Amino acid sequence: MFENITAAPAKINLGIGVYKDETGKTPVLTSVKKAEQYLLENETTKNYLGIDGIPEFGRCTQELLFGKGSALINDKRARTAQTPGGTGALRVAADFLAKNTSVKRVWVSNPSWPNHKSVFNSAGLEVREYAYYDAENHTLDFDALINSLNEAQAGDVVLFHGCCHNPTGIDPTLEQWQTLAQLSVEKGWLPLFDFAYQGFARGLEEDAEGLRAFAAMHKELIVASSYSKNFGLYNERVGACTLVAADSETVDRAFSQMKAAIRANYSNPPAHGASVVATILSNDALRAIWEQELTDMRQRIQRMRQLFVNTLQEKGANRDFSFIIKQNGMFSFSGLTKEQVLRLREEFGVYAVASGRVNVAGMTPDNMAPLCEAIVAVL
Amino acid sequence: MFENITAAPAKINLGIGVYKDETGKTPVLTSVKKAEQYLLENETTKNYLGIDGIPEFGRCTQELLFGKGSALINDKRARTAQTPGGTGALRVAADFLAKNTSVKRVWVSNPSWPNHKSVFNSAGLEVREYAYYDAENHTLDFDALINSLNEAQAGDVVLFHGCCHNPTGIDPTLEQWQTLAQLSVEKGWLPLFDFAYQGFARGLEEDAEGLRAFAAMHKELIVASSYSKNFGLYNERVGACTLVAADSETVDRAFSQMKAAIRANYSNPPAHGASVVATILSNDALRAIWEQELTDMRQRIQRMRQLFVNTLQEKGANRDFSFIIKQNGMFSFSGLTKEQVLRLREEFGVYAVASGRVNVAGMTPDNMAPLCEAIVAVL
Ligand SMILES: Cc1ncc(COP(=O)(O)O)c(CNc2csc(C(=O)O)c2)c1O
Ligand SMILES: Cc1ncc(COP(=O)(O)O)c(CNc2csc(C(=O)O)c2)c1O
Repeated sequence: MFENITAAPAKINLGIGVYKDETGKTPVLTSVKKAEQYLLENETTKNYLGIDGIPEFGRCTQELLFGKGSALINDKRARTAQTPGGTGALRVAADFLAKNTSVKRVWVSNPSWPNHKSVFNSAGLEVREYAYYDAENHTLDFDALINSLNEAQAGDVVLFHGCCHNPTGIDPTLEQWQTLAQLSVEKGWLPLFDFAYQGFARGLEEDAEGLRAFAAMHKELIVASSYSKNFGLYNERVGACTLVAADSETVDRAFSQMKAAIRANYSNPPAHGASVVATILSNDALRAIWEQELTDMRQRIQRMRQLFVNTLQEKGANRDFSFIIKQNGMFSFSGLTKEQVLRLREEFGVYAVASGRVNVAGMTPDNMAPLCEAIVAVL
Repeated sequence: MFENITAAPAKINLGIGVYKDETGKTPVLTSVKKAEQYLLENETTKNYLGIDGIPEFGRCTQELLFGKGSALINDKRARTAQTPGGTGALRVAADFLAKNTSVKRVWVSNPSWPNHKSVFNSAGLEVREYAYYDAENHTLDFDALINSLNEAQAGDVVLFHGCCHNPTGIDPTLEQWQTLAQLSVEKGWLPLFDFAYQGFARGLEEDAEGLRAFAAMHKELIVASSYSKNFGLYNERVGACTLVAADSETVDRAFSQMKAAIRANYSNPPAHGASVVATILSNDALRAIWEQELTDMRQRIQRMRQLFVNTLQEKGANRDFSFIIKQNGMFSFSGLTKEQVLRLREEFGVYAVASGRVNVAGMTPDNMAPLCEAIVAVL
């Protein structure tokens, strides 16, 4: 059966995918440790969660996404399933859409996270790309984006990164999100928000502005969110798939099929990480400690963005890198070519992805001068 | 998009799906609590696991399945991916097979766990049923099983419950497993073992006899195993998908595509529960405490089987229920009809599934007399 299977395709780490602190560690957040000790002391069973996971986790997720007092929440228009990470939320969404709707195609930005194509194709959905990145101004090529998406038909899904676009760190402005929201309603797209970095651009509420501008205009949308980065809970697989429909009767009926797609995949979701999140978000004291830890991560990344720009200038780059200051989250394109990236790895032991994307959170005050010296050497 | 979606289809609890102790609780195992405290004290990161999860978890899983010193292990013929439960292992297997092989059909016993059909159909695989249960002798209808499976073509998958068949509690004898192993090689079936109850029939090693008789005869097989019940880790989603091929080069190449199927589903697996299992299995002291807790569960179930038979006789059933003593694991068919089960629920508040399957682990010395009185009333 297996004998002819084809194999699947495939000093400083800026090619890393997680946050690192100033010491180069990815420690467990203190709010998380305190929550884990509470769970150790208080859990009395590991009995299965429901298919959609812990109710409090869903409520706290919808409040983070839509805002407390949102009409979507008051009108009971949203249902949330706790999932194994943001990736599990995207796959549950894809399997739900493939089996229960006429969707055939999902539009993803060029560039995006490479796993988007794999997830949607796994569910039998085609992936099409829309333009996104203006590499001369290192900005959002909004006109190209809109022009690309005019090829999208009514009933196609359009995927939007909610904030901290991966890999570019370039997000729509609020006004651009409002223009996209209007266009999406006019063209009949189903928005799918991928929200893996809430809190890493400007703040929890600010980072949800774009999603909330869409939610104000749409009857229907799906959000695949992740707590991997903003709780430092990567390996516990903590995410959510939130389905929104015009009204409670419709969302409840549609969500029953989302639960069927979960049941046929992994049955019900892993409790530990989500219970940590629910414990933190629903407790005033733990939530305050966590919100500050997230602010500390967001601010450290901003300090590294500024220190990277300043240091490249001090090391004689003689090139404008100011675009780095304005970009959001852990990732940016450095503007280096694939061969410069290869040179950086081979000659200097500095590791980035071939696109030139770097994880700014991999930078520290200690490793900045050698990193920048290496980059200047390959310009 | 969603407005026309069709909804998905759907005193004493013997309809429960988990183990209960003599007090009717499903507590966290003590070995698990001790392991969780060790993890709280010692984890310094939640950084992502590899796609296939924790290496020690895979090694300890292969030793439980195949035996320490197995040729399959020595020859590096098996690769294990940690998965979100037994269900996640079955879905990873199904998606791997659908995308990478000629498999179109999986043969499942009639009866089985109802979620088997959902999982395989989700991956685009057809499910066919083979005969299994002789309801007059309350035994394995071996001749019917073999006759059914003669319709299976070379290259079809045949699913076997490794022990504690769900729902019947009726397992092949060793000699029957050896006959099936031989037949499977002759007919070109790919065996898929579903092993959710190792340790609940006779013992860890005894319960793997059938799988090991298959492994001795086959170049290729897949095992989807679960630690939900034997570690009481239901909601932490702890299972494994083990791929076996003729040799290391082949299994490694095939496993690369199994990892691709995981990456497109949930990316990488949840650490907490699997790390508990690896911590317990790789430590002599914790493993001894856990093995005794499992023996205690297995023995309590056997005591309930005996007490149920004896009590039905004392309460005047006047019918042979001795078959219950010989069946394995938490489940048995009581032999009650769907209407007797409905009567039991409505008139007596005793809850079983419509097939008449009961969870013997839901029985306690305290609830046995009323339960048996209720059953006698509906005969
Ligand atoms: C846009 C987007 N979508 C989905 C995901 C998946 O998140 P988790 O499944 O890890 O929660 C992520 C985060 N997953 C991820 C891990 S490393 C990485 C990278 O781009 O390096 C990405 C993301 O950035
Ligand atoms: C034969 C078989 N295959 C797969 C599974 C899935 O196990 P987990 O996904 O819960 O680990 C199980 C256990 N899942 C399960 C939970 S309740 C239940 C039942 O039949 O009541 C079954 C099983 O018995």
